[PDB]
Amino acid sequence: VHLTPEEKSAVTALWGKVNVDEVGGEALGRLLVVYPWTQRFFESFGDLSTPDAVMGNPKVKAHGKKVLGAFSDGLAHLDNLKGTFATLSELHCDKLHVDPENFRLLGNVLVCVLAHHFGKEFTPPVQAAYQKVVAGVANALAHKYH
Amino acid sequence: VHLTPEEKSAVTALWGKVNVDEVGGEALGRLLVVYPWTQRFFESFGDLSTPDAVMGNPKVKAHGKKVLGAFSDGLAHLDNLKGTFATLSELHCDKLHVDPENFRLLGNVLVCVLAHHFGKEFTPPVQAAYQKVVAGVANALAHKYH
Amino acid sequence: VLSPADKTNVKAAWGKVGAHAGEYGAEALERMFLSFPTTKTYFPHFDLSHGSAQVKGHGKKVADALTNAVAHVDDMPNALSALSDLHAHKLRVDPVNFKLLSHCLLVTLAAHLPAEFTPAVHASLDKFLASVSTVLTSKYR
Amino acid sequence: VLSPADKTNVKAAWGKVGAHAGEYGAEALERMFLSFPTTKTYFPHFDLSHGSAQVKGHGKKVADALTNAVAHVDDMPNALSALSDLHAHKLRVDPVNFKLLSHCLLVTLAAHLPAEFTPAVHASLDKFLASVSTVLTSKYR
Ligand code: HEM
Ligand code: HEM
Ligand code: HEM
Ligand code: HEM
Ligand SMILES: *[C@@H]1CC(=O)N(CCC(=O)NC)C1=O
Ligand SMILES: *[C@H]1CC(=O)N(CCC(=O)NC)C1=O
Repeated sequence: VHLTPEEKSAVTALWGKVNVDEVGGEALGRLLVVYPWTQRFFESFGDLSTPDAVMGNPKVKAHGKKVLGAFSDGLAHLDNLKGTFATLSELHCDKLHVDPENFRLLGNVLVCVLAHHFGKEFTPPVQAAYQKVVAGVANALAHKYH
Repeated sequence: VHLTPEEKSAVTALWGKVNVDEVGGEALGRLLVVYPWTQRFFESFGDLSTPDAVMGNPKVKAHGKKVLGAFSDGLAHLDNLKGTFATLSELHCDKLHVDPENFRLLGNVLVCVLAHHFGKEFTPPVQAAYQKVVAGVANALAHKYH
Repeated sequence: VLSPADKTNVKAAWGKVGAHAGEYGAEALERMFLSFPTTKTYFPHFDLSHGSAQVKGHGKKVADALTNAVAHVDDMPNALSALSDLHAHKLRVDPVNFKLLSHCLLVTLAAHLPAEFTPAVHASLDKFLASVSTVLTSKYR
Repeated sequence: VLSPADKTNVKAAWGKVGAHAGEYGAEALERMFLSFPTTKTYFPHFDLSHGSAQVKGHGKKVADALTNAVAHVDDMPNALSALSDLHAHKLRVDPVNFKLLSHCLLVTLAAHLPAEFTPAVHASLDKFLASVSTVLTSKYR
């Protein structure tokens, strides 16, 4: 995907502010609460019995750091998203059997998390730049599905 | 797109039996009837107010032949759909502003038309091969939207 | 919420399917599993091979639920109410998969009922199956 | 038909939005037009400039319909029924665009409701907007 210079700058400045220990768990926890069919894939993460249990779940926190790390890797490789998610695409398609529509949903949940945490700073232009990033990530993770 | 060689063979053999003057017209007319928001893009084609009106509309039939011709181009270039559909991708995105979700719908309608035309010959394996093709054509037409 | 028109076409098409409804349900499942293999993981205790007795038996249950939905077309929420709880709460079926099976049901009907599968009837069957899917996903609102 | 929990969560959230609903509807439209430029072709002879008085006028109409639907959650098909014939027949609004606007409404609410936009309230607002979108697309079903 191609961000304007304005857009790359905006994305990077906000991402600098992002808590890499927490925002991924917040996004994954909200996916599980908001779209509860997604819990089918994470039942081995243990207690998903209430929204607070999901958000406090240690496996959700831990795995969220890795999901956010994959987004940070993608932000550093906007030019080459297919290679930055090549085997992750195969993992989701062949081993996990995740429908790629859910990659769009997780991207949109992450956008809602950035809006919640950053408030008025997550301006319409900043959002538009992040929508290109999370679409680019979702398309890269869907590569092995087509 | 990744058809196996057997899937490419199955797709090519059936496509040889496709009536180039009629199937694109059938598929476009069923898109317009089944998903009526799509009529917004064909407001100059004349009366689309009943199924019979759509299926007998000469501009629908004429346009459908061009659409089927583009699928024929995709089937002759299955290892380079991105390049094959680059121009049409720009056209749909810049000048028509068609949401790419509709590319998936038209591909599914075409699959229903092939089933209607070939009966038991359109077996579950043949359909599975054609789903890979229409997903790859839609993906390729979506490229310039990203 | 189907229009008057839509109910007439659905009853006519499903009428001609007749005693084949189970067979067509089983074929639609087979088409789904082959076309969209992500869907196989919902049936881990099944033989999913061509002509599986278990897929034939499951096709009958799907077909019976659709037959019941056609008979209860004006009150589909109540006629499928337990099924929504099963699919959403217990099975956690991804909403996308209802679109996939619906598409595979339309393909099966087009392959077997060329005369009945007119553009009008196709549009009506799509609206009938989306409505069935909206009920089965309704514990996702 | 939202669950009791969802109805209570939506009313709580919408109460906090209060007199700002029109403001947030305009911002959500602005966000949609910039993030998803295909949506602009439904407003071909509108002023879509940042802070457009016209987009404010429209944002009011959208926010008012949502506020009315919050007050009529157990009878939303009836309360929005007007808008559904409009958006289907006259406007031919692509069902995907309802998902785009709904997402931009959630982003707007998140950016303005730091305390209220909890995971459970987010889930309920998503179900609420999806329910609105279903009524407004019902002439396709
Ligand atoms: C779209 C962005 C996504 C990204 C960047 C992503 C990233 C990852 C990564 C990096 C792993 C490997 C974890 C590890 O082995 O340490 C993984 C595993 C996994 N992902 Fe995703 N994923 C995404 C979306 C999804 C979605 C939407 C679902 C399901 C709804 C999903 C389900 C899973 C599951 C079940 C695992 C295995 C976790 C386990 O049991 O250890 N992912 N993903
Ligand atoms: C997914 C496969 C599709 C293919 C292969 C395709 C192909 C084409 C082609 C080849 C043309 C140029 C026709 C010419 O030479 O005059 C065209 C034009 C167009 N396409 Fe598509 N198309 C697809 C999907 C769609 C969809 C889903 C829509 C709308 C819902 C759409 C709307 C149009 C429109 C409005 C034009 C201009 C027609 C005119 O006014 O002459 N296309 N498309
Ligand atoms: C038209 C849509 C559908 C209908 C009418 C339908 C109907 C049914 C019925 C009647 C049952 C059996 C309930 C019982 O005997 O107590 C059932 C079970 C089930 N359905 Fe569906 N269903 C549909 C869509 C789906 C989809 C899309 C999936 C997954 C891709 C799915 C997965 C299942 C599973 C896993 C079972 C349990 C099977 C078992 O272990 O016996 N269904 N469905
Ligand atoms: C929550 C979703 C929505 C709500 C609550 C909503 C509500 C409304 C309302 C109240 C009106 C004005 C009715 C009147 O003029 O008397 C309207 C008009 C309109 N809506 Fe929607 N709408 C929604 C979604 C959409 C979407 C997604 C689109 C397009 C992407 C859209 C496009 C329009 C257009 C183009 C008009 C007419 C404006 C004009 O040309 O005058 N709406 N909507
Ligand atoms: C073709 C049509 C369109 O919208 N675009 C823009 C693609 C984009 O969003 N790039 C950042 C085209 O170039
Ligand atoms: C479906 C999911 C997946 O991983 N792939 C790519 C390679 C593969 O293992 N296919 C048999 C798909 O095509």
